[PDB]
Amino acid sequence: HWGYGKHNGPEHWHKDFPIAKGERQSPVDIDTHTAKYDPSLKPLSVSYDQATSLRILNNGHSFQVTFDDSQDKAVLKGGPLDGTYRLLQFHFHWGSLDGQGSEHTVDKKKYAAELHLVHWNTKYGDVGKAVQQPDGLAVLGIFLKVGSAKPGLQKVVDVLDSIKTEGKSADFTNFDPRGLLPESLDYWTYPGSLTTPPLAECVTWIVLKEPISVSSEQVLKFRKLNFNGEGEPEELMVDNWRPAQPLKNRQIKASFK
Ligand SMILES: NS(=O)(=O)c1ccc(NC(=O)NCCCCO)cc1
Ligand SMILES: NS(=O)(=O)c1ccc(NC(=O)NCCCCO)cc1
Ligand SMILES: [Zn+2]
Repeated sequence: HWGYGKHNGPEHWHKDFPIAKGERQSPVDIDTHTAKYDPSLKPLSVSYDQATSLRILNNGHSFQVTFDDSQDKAVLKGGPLDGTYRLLQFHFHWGSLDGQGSEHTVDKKKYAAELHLVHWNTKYGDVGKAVQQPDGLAVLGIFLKVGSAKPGLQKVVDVLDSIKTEGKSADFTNFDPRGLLPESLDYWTYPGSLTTPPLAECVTWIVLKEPISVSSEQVLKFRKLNFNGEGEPEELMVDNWRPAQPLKNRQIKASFK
């Protein structure tokens, strides 16, 4: 199966997922001088006060925190979006070194990691239907740079020892994802895709301008996870990011000047 190694990495994915070479693939480089300020873009509405986290899971390609998405408990609205999008999960992509790890880039700059808060459009009823629609998902992407610690990330970091290998999960209730946001909600937006197979072209991307800072100790804990399952040769879960894809016939819009 697909992964991030020499023999199963992003350059191989098209053989099983031919949309990898499609017209609206993600991630992309955000060229800040070519993005256009759109004054019609509304501020994002992030409503996470009632979020109910459930589990944290090592899925063999990242780790993810899952939420109860059976009601409008944690929703994203506004911005470029029509309608209400429910938070299903968040996960990260990160590097083996601090100068790489993000999926999106900004003027070709790579960040140490990137957080994806994944939401689905409630008009489609469930996430499986939503992935089949051009406006089915909204992913809020947040860059991580290495510097001061992020207090709201620490509860995640401290449980990673319990989900070291693929398939492991743990209870992860009462986690507040608002602790992962930066101060500003200024964003870029463009139509794109999932950045892992099946690479479905169903995502409105909303990428925040302001990165969050995490400490070296926090990102080191990401890098101690394993791609492999327990009892298999150990391969550290690092560099689980897809590189920037061709922008093709798309314009990136900015909510700010
Ligand atoms: N989805 S993908 O990136 O196009 C892909 C799928 C299967 C493979 N298969 C593979 O490498 N098989 C050899 C390993 C089997 C022994 O455990 C590689 C890449
Ligand atoms: N890295 S990313 O672009 O934020 C991303 C987000 C969701 C997913 N997949 C997802 O939500 N799947 C829901 C199950 C699909 C049902 O067939 C894959 C990649
Ligand atoms: Zn992702």
